[PDB]
Amino acid sequence: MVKAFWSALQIPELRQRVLFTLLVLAAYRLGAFIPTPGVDLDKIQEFLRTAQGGVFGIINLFSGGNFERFSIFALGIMPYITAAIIMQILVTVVPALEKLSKEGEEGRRIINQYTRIGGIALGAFQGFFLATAFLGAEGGRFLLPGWSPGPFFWFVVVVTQVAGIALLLWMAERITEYGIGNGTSLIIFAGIVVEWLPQILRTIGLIRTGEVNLVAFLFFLAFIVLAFAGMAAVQQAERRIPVQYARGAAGYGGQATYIPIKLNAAGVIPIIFAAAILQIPIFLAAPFQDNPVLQGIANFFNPTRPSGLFIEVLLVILFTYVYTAVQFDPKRIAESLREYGGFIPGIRPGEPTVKFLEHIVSRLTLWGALFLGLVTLLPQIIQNLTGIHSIAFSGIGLLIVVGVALDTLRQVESQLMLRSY
Amino acid sequence: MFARLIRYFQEARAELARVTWPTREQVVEGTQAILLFTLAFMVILGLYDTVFRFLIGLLR
Amino acid sequence: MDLLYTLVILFYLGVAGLLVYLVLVQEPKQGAGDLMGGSADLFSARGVTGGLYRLTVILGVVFAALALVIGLWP
Repeated sequence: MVKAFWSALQIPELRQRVLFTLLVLAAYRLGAFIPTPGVDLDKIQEFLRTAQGGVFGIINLFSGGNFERFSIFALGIMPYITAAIIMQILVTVVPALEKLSKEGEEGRRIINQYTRIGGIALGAFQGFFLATAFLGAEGGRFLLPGWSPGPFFWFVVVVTQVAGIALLLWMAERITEYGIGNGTSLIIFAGIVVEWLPQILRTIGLIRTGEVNLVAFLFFLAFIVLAFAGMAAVQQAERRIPVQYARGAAGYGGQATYIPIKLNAAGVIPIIFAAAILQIPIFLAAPFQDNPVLQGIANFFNPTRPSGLFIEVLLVILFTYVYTAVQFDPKRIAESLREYGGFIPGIRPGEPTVKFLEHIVSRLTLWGALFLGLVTLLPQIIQNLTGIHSIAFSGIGLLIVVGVALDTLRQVESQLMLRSY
Repeated sequence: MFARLIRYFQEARAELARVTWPTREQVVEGTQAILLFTLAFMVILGLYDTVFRFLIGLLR
Repeated sequence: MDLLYTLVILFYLGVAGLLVYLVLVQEPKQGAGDLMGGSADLFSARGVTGGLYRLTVILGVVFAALALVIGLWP
């Protein structure tokens, strides 16, 4: 929530977690320099300059800058995120897995296993697909001299990317295990915030050459600060429903006399889901570079262009609202109230309580979702007005940064509170 | 705004008026916390990819 | 040059596949590791977990250096 930064670094117990996290991130960023055998990187970096390669930006941002360097983790954890989304879909469709999920955690572990396997298999599939379409349909426009666009190159790429996404997934799990915050979350966060410093540096370097107006950059940075303060102030906002109970032997309370309900859960999962969703058509249309129509429908979902930004905003709002609504279960709070003798002044403990809870939550979460949609919309507009242009400073990027930071800090502080009392 | 069901947006405003917003100190501390976190990881990762690039640069 | 290259490639495939097998066998306790962040009050290390850890790290580094080898073959 707030602070808990110095005390977390003083305590050796959390210091080990932090240093371990930094170590794994170091190994990640080091492994980000090991290129896929048989791939010309300079021509890719040169391809990402044109309008035909600009659409890759949204995909490049969530790769951790691995795409342009085509590392072993070329696609990042995004195949695993896509695998998780598809896993949600398949879970919804066929109840053969939901029965196992209803058989306890013993089925949940199965769901997890199949999710990960789906991730690795997606690594293989997407690797082979990119290698077949994007890398050698031109062909050989991105291939190193001495490398043929045959079965051998495809084999090498597949073998590389499979073990790549495998090792990366394992790393994420180890971060989730022996480190602060969520693994995949901190990894995506890292992959985004890595590019931040060179952007600022090159911008400052562009200021003195009379290329970029200093006022534009200053106003831009100020807008970043305002975004920070804004999301920080919204995430901590809450509605407090007073509950009085219970004079007699039923109580007495004795406990918290109010139920807090917030606009944000908060969760970094929604906008990541929406990110992958927005990336799928772009990732499926971009490899077929020579085809104009597919390039058109790919530019239709570009987060920079009005259309793609619109779709992105809708996705952010929708996913935020849905996730926030799902995470908060009225049933458990209500039965807790009934069992503890909790009585909210005005109604009777039971179904009408959850009905009223839904009645407030539904009217409440809307403004939060719309707010996150606003944070999704505004930065691209500012960039379109100001001189600065960077997808690393886009709406969804700021959403991810703020989200992950807040999540990690909140969790750590929560653990401190738990060890306290 | 359209027929025939009435705008429940008023409720969405009403239940927004009964919302307790965080204090000044909470906003300041939150902002400074996010800033500290982000700045820290940005500097550390920056140094990371920098020295990694400069180390790989020796392999030619 | 024909035998050598293909041998190194065989090692690439082998190390890759073995790494995949390892990370597939290794499931994070308190699953899944995508939803939550995990407890930070107390944690225990297992011999299977630790051993497969020490192994998969080595296989990881090996896969990296080997990727460099394949990536820099004249």
